[PDB]
Amino acid sequence: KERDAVYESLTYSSELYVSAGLIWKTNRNMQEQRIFIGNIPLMNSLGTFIVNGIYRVVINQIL
Amino acid sequence: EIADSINLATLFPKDLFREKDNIQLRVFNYILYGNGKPTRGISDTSIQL
Repeated sequence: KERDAVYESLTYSSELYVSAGLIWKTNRNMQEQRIFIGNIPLMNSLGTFIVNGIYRVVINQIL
Repeated sequence: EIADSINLATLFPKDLFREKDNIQLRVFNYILYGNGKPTRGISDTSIQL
């Protein structure tokens, strides 16, 4: 939970899973598993992120 | 010997008239394994060449 990510100085984040296939033409076997690509930080309704327990805000740039 | 005659009258009734079409079908013969490459046989499964 968000309060946990602050108490333990962790990151409030979500896990990105994708299916990946790996074909070995030596054996012609196609093996597919659900691969865990990594973590994606999640945003609170107040527009803030929790990274290593620190509340962070991404401001807008004009270019 | 691979037959250059693959039976595909099973596809279409072979109409009396055929208009010129932009589309065109093709039959491609495909040797699944390379020249001199091994074909490994898994038990109880047949090898398609």
